[PDB]
Amino acid sequence: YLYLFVFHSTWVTRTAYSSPSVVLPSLIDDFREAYYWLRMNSDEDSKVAAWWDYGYQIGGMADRTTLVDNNTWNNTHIAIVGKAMASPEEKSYEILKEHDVDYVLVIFGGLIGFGGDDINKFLWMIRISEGIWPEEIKERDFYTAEGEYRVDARASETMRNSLLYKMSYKDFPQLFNGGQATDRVRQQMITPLDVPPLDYFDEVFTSENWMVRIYQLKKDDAQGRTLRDVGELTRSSTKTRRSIKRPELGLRV
Amino acid sequence: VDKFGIKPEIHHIFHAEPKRVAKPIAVIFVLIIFITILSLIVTWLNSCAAAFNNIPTGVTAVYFLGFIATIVGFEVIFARYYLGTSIFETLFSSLYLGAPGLLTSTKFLRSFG
Amino acid sequence: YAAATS
Amino acid sequence: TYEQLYKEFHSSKSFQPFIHLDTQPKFAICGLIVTLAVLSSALFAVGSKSSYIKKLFFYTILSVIGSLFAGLTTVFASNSFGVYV
Amino acid sequence: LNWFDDRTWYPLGRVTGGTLYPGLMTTSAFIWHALRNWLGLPIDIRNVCVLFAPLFSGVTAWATYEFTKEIKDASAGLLAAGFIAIVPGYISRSVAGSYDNEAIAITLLMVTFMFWIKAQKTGSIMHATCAALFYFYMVSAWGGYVFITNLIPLHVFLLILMGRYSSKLYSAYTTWYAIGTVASMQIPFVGFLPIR
Amino acid sequence: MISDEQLNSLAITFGIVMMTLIVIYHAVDSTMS
Amino acid sequence: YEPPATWENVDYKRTIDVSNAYISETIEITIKNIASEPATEYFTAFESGIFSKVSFFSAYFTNEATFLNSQLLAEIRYGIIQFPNAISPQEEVSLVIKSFYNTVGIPYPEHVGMSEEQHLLWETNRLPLSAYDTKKASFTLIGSSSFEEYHPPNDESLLGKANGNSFEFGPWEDIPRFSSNETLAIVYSHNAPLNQVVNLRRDIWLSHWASTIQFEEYYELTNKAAKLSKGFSRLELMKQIQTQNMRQTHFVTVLDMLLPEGATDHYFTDLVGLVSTSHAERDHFFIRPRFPIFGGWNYNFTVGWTNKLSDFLHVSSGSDEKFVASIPILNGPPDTVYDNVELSVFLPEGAEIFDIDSPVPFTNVSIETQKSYFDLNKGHVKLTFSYRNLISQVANGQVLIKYDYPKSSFFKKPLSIACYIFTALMGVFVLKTLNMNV
Amino acid sequence: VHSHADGTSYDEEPYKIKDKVIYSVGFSEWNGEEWLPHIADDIQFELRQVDPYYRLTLSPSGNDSETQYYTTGEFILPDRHGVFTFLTDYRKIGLSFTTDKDVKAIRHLANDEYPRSWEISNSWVYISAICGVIVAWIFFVVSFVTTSS
Amino acid sequence: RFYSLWDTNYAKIHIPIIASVSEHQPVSWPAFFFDTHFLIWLFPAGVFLLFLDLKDEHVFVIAYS
Ligand SMILES: *[C@@H]1O[C@H](CO)[C@@H](O[C@@H]2O[C@H](CO)[C@@H](O[C@@H]3O[C@H](CO[C@H]4O[C@H](CO)[C@@H](O)[C@H](O)[C@@H]4O)[C@@H](O)[C@H](O[C@H]4O[C@H](CO)[C@@H](O)[C@H](O)[C@@H]4O[C@H]4O[C@H](CO)[C@@H](O)[C@H](O)[C@@H]4O[C@H]4O[C@H](CO)[C@@H](O)[C@H](O)[C@@H]4O)[C@@H]3O)[C@H](O)[C@H]2NC(C)=O)[C@H](O)[C@H]1NC(C)=O
Ligand SMILES: CCCCC/C=C/C/C=C\CCCCCCCC(=O)O[C@H](COC(=O)CCCCCCCCCCCCCCC)COP(=O)([O-])OCC[N+](C)(C)C
Ligand SMILES: CCCCC/C=C\C/C=C\CCCCCCCC(=O)O[C@H](COC(=O)CCCCCCCCCCCCCCC)COP(=O)([O-])OCC[N+](C)(C)C
Ligand SMILES: CCCCC/C=C\C/C=C\CCCCCCCC(=O)O[C@H](COC(=O)CCCCCCCCCCCCCCC)COP(=O)([O-])OCC[N+](C)(C)C
Ligand SMILES: CCCCC/C=C\C/C=C\CCCCCCCC(=O)O[C@H](COC(=O)CCCCCCCCCCCCCCC)COP(=O)([O-])OCC[N+](C)(C)C
Ligand SMILES: *C(=O)c1ccc(-c2c3ccc(=[N+](C)C)cc-3oc3cc(N(C)C)ccc23)c(C(=O)[O-])c1
Ligand SMILES: *[C@@H]1O[C@H](CO)[C@@H](O[C@@H]2O[C@H](CO)[C@@H](O)[C@H](O)[C@H]2NC(C)=O)[C@H](O)[C@H]1NC(C)=O
Ligand SMILES: *[C@@H]1O[C@H](CO)[C@@H](O[C@@H]2O[C@H](CO)[C@@H](O)[C@H](O)[C@H]2NC(C)=O)[C@H](O)[C@H]1NC(C)=O
Ligand SMILES: *[C@@H]1O[C@H](CO)[C@@H](O)[C@H](O)[C@H]1NC(C)=O
Ligand SMILES: [Mn+2]
Repeated sequence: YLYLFVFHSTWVTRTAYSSPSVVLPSLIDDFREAYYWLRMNSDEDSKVAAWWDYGYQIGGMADRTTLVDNNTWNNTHIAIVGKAMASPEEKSYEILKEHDVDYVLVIFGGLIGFGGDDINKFLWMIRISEGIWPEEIKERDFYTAEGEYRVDARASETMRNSLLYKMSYKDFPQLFNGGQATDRVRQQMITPLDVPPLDYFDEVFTSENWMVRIYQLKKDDAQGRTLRDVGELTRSSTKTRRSIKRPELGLRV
Repeated sequence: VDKFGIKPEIHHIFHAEPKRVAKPIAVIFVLIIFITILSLIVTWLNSCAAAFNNIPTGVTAVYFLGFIATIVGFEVIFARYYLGTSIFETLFSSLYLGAPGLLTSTKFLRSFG
Repeated sequence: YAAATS
Repeated sequence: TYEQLYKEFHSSKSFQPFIHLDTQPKFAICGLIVTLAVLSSALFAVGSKSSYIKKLFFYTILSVIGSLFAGLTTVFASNSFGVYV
Repeated sequence: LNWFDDRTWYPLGRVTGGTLYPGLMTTSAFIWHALRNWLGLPIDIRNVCVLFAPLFSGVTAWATYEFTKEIKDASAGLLAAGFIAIVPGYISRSVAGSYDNEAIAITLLMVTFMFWIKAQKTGSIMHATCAALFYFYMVSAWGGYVFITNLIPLHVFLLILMGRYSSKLYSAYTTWYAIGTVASMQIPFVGFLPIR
Repeated sequence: MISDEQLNSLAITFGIVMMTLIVIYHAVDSTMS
Repeated sequence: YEPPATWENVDYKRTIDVSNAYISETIEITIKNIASEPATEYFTAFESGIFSKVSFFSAYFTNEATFLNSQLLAEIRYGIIQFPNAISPQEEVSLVIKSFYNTVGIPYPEHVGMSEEQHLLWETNRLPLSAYDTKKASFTLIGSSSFEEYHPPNDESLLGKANGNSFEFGPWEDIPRFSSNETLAIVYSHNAPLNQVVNLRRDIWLSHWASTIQFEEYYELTNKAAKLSKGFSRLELMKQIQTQNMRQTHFVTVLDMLLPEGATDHYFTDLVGLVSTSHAERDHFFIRPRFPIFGGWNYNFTVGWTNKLSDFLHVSSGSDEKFVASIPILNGPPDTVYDNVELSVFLPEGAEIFDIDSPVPFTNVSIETQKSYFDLNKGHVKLTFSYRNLISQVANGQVLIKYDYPKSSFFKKPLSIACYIFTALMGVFVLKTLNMNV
Repeated sequence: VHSHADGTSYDEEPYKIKDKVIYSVGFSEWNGEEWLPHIADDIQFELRQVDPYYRLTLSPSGNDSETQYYTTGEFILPDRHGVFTFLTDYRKIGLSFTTDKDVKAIRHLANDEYPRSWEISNSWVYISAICGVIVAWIFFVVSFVTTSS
Repeated sequence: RFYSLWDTNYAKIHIPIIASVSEHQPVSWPAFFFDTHFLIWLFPAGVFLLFLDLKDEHVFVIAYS
């Protein structure tokens, strides 16, 4: 039994407890690749807004300021980030801008099949924000009308319009040829029309296996109009305006 | 009429420094403590008998002085620490004093007992 | 097992 | 002068190693043994309880030999593990 | 010890002085300084941080050897040390690369327990002081020191109820409590928690 | 450097050597005491 | 400071080549001696900005194969050429002057898409800038597929014709000296990454005990090509790669370093860890950065390898304990421009440097000592050469060092380790025979 | 520019809670011919974390030839520590908008920057107790090894 | 967290961040084998054997266990 103990212990140590975390064995080096890009091609004072789980790693490898870390002394702050990721892009933009955030980082495992992606941690963010602000983020709206957590063509309108969803599935269907892509952690089909355009954020980096995706807040319009209007202008195909009708705008101060 | 007009001034409101007692009361209590120490030191030498009979004599006296010098000298170190010197200086001074003191104190205690 | 969300 | 130094370099013989790197690992596995033996004897020379002077004599000579062997072993082992000295 | 990092929790910041346990870092820094200044080999700080846990695994094995040697014999101590060296349960949180608090913490725990048992059965002030100093080291290293703070009293309490009170017990416990408690209120994180 | 398989062999070799030596210690200690 | 001694340029032919990540110039001048007194020197003229970054300056005789003495004299700044023999009062001499500069043109449209080819804009003087009157001239731009001019002047004479890939500017036949009132801006095509190394740090460690010379280079690299318009899209990059877009590109995906023969123990890491995409072939070390370096991106990495000391260290004949070492100056990618180089040769503790030589001029030499893994006495001798503008293939020189390493100093390393172990053992002895029992 | 009240900079001494600092900034106008000094009384300065902790009206103090300088007099930094922004946002209608920002870190108080024990009277009492105990312990040890039983 | 060790359902009710981290969850029987093979059956025995011969050291070990 003692010799069996030696053998069992060595096998257990080799198989399960000796795996590194920064590099998934295949090597998949997406984490370090994205963090190094952030370290080399971003301003030294820039701030990165991601989930708490990946705070320490960023500070160690990206060497950039972080809103939240693995140590969780303040829970309202983490709730703020969770609200910033479970709400429509306008609200997210306003909240993140109010905290001088430059970049947003998301983890996506749809291609490889990571399983530790943000979409497999979204229901927790919605919970934590729900605690602080019970009237704005409601967990019962990220489900279908039947109670199902779907990321398919049968997702809730609130799901499809959240920041995390629209920022993780961007340009995904156009990857898999034919005009329809297939996820590999949730096993559902995403079509090019299931993903609305992002009008407040730019993509600046996407790792090689599409595991880390880094977006950058775009500066507000010089003309002082909502970025959704700039978008709906740059998209809507040129056509004659409907008519000239007196605008309902109120009273000028 | 948002962010178009001069804005009201804001001024931070600070807390209060905790109240320290008036020096007369502290002086009275310091005197009480000093009197207590003196009363102890005299109770030993008077009502109680601290005989001081067996003062060491011969070569053992040298070890006795070495022992007393380690005993007072560690306290001198700790006072030199309370008054500003660094932990590293207080950690090297202790080593220097301790090694010959660890030899001479053990020797006194071995001889006398 | 690590300090991360499940 | 670049010309003079260059001519001296080219018309000269190349470096020859004292002990080739390939053979140095074996020397380490031999030197370790010798040090282990001598040092162990030295460690077993502080219990002899024969004579303080005899203990000092034995310990000192054995320690000297062991120290020289250990220094050589350290150099050979360092070189053999890829940390060149 | 007086470090405010402005690169974490950006609006608020973090005062690391009173939100961090300073003993793993201090031990690593001491090993680094010792290797480069005295022994003469200047290894990197990443390498010391990586190979910190493998180094203290042997210390934990020796501590287990002594602790078991205090309960039965030296043979049982050798068996215990052999078991703890390769046991997957300990290995899980102490593989080369793992640099959390547990790496050194579970070593100090066994050392503290060794001294406590040596102090309780013998009845000596010196071993109780050694236990108190290592308990301080654990307080400064990990946040699960509270286990010791509630296990050493419990043992003593049971010994009172089974009728096995002696003077060795008074001496050992009072000396451990006094020195350990006054010394564990010096870590800024702990503060005045021991009394309130 | 040393390969993974060789590391596995070294780990198991050290473990077996350790266990046998401990068993020998126990046997001698029990018989002689 | 117009040069007093005078010459006359009978023919001044200038050819500027733009096919690399730098500018190479070749001026073929025939000079006559205006002055009756025999003249021995010639002064060439550079502007201020161009003289600030000129990497290689050379001059030679058209007929002969020898290199005339040529220096840079330190606001038309000058360089001085020195003729081997005194030139007669009236006589003609033909020289070919060759210069390599550290400047390339800026992209004319600063932002281009991943696929589009890049066009670069270069600004220079069209008319010969000289300190001596010129009776004929030409200027020919070679090395790019397309040459066009930005803001061409009205005059027909100041215009360029295209023969093959060249852009000839036509033979002028009367040029005043010191006349630089004309500016030429030319846009040329380019489809290559403009690799700039901001700083390079080279460490070369010599070890006598193990006959191995180890090289470790830290690169700070940046691509100077056109920035990516509309941002970086992984989708576009993958679509390019899958369709076998094997044409030319202006972003860096793989770097092919050329190492000395027989190299072993290759490694390629960066500040975050060991990169795995690094194929070592025969004397070539292919390296793939983590992320493709597009226009304006920074990548800092470290490469390293090991060689044999017998290939670089030679022993002097008169004394067995004096050594001469010749060390290469650059072992980098094929086409690259360096802006600062700090070459540090580490020598064993005993060595005492005796003579030093560098083929290219340096900006600073310093000798100090830096400790190492078993340095228990003082440390390795560190000799550092600082250089400024160096080009990948022009700068092929070898630093020569002569040092004295006595046999007494070879054996001292074991002895020092032995003295440490001996003192530790004596300390154990004292600690073991000193009773402290009360 | 912002500095300590005594002229010390931020690099020589990083800011600490409840410190006294001065903020100054200058302005200039373009009549279309020459830059001149801009005399305005509406300019304000804000020290913000995410919401204004200090809003102070800047006062004219010191004119150059082409510029006029404004200053907030010495003010004490908050007792709250963190990363605070020093902001001057001039946004008047008809005029050009000018924004100046500067994120600085306001540290907490270190361990050695608290008042020492000999300066608090309550501490006087407790120090007296500690000294009396150390002195009595020394006397005790000398007497325990001297006096025969 | 110490209260949570007695009121097992407490975490989810109030603190929602403690119940998201995988580290603070119960363990199924297989894990007490995967980690201490052979020792796990032999430990409950050693506790009984130390209980038949109570000493102060043994009282310690028993409480710990
Ligand atoms: C964890 O993270 C979270 C989020 O990241 C951190 O939480 C944030 O903490 C902030 C400060 O601690 C807090 O901001 C305060 O909120 C107060 C309440 O806001 C709500 O109510 C008000 C109406 O009362 C609404 O307007 C508002 O929209 C909210 O609904 C505000 O009252 C605070 O305002 C005061 O402070 C700010 C900042 O200094 C001033 O700009 C403002 O003018 C107010 O100033 C008064 O008080 C200060 C002292 O605080 C005085 O210096 C000043 O002169 C003013 O004093 C007058 O008024 C007071 C009474 O207020 C009176 O006594 C005095 O005599 C004067 O008359 C401020 O806005 C954030 O809201 C909060 N965020 C969230 C999401 O919770 C949390 O700190 C982190 N945890 C940590 C760090 O441990
Ligand atoms: C205060 C006294 C402390 C007590 C110690 C006793 C005194 C004697 C001193 C040391 C003797 C041996 C020390 C050598 C260990 C360094 C190896 C290293 O660090 O190797 C690391 C990685 O290892 C390896 O490759 C193999 C790992 C094997 C290590 C062996 C472990 C035995 C010792 C364990 C604990 C050692 C304690 C030291 C650190 C806490 C270097 O990897 P790298 O990426 O940096 O370079 C790699 C080389 N490129 C540049 C080409 C990339
Ligand atoms: C026979 C006689 C022997 C005497 C007894 C010896 C040992 C008793 C042990 C208990 C010590 C209690 C507290 C000590 C405070 C030391 C820190 C310090 O010193 O930091 C202090 C304050 O920081 C702290 O609170 C820090 C909290 C403590 C952190 C300790 C580090 C943790 C590591 C533990 C083990 C380290 C081992 C390393 C390698 C093995 C500043 O010091 P300073 O340089 O400003 O000093 C100037 C002198 N002022 C005091 C007048 C200004
Ligand atoms: C007291 C009893 C000690 C017993 C030790 C027993 C066994 C040790 C077994 C294995 C440890 C070495 C295995 C890993 C080898 C590669 C490490 C590596 O590659 O890392 C090294 C640094 O690491 C080390 O210094 C390893 C130290 C090796 C020590 C070897 C053991 C013999 C000496 C024992 C202690 C004697 C102390 C005497 C003091 C007077 C990476 O250096 P670098 O990145 O600068 O690359 C070099 C690039 N230049 C050179 C261009 C800068
Ligand atoms: C209480 C004491 C502690 C007991 C033991 C503790 C820890 C040891 C357990 C496990 C260590 C795992 C080994 C991993 C090392 C990876 C590197 C490697 O395996 O290097 C192997 C080399 O190996 C060997 O030839 C072994 C050398 C034989 C050494 C003789 C015994 C060692 C003596 C050490 C202490 C001597 C000091 C004496 C006085 C203080 C391959 O390296 P490479 O091909 O890259 O060489 C680079 C290429 N050239 C060859 C050109 C350089
Ligand atoms: C903590 O939550 C946790 C620790 C370990 C494991 C685990 C593995 C994780 C990563 C692995 N690699 C990427 C190599 C392999 C793992 O192997 C395991 C095997 C078992 N067995 C045999 C029952 C159990 C756990 C691991 C996990 C995990 O992913 O399950 C989680
Ligand atoms: C990687 O190398 C680049 C190139 O030298 C470094 O860039 C310089 O960084 C300093 C400080 O950030 C700036 O002042 C210089 O202007 C930068 N130079 C260029 C050309 O951009 C960069 O700092 C290095 N990065 C790391 C992490 O070491
Ligand atoms: C050349 O030598 C060195 C190159 O590093 C420089 O002088 C030293 O620079 C270091 C850099 O920190 C300083 O610490 C030293 O004080 C300088 N002097 C010495 C003697 O080391 C400098 O660039 C040049 N020195 C010259 C030309 O004298
Ligand atoms: C500054 O002083 C006043 C304005 O306050 C006025 O005389 C003029 O604008 C300036 N004079 C000088 C000498 O700068
Ligand atoms: Mn932890």
